[PDB]
Amino acid sequence: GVTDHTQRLCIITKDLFQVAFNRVARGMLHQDHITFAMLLARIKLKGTVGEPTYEAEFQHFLRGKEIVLSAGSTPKIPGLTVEQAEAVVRLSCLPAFKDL
Repeated sequence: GVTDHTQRLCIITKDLFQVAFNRVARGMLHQDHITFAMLLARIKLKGTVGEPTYEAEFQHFLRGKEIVLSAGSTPKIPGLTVEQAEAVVRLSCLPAFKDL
C-alpha cells in the first residue's frame, strides 16, 4: 500500500530490527533477550540521525567498575550504602554527573 520511497525505506529499516529480534530471540533463553535487544537498540542509535554518539556514557555503562577509587577517597554520602556511594563517585567522573 505505501508507495513513497522514504516511507518504504523507514518501514524496511524498522521491520529489519523487529524481524531480526523476532527470529533470533525465539532461539535464545529468556534471560538473553534483553542483551540482544540492547545491542539492536545501540545499533539503531548508531545509525540514527540527530543523536549524539553517547560513547562516553555507554563506555562508562560497560566498564564503570574500572574507574579506580582509592580506599578512603570515596566520601560516605548520607543515606547511601557504601557500594552505592562508591558507584556514585565512579559515576561522577563523567562531566554530566560532576555535581552528582
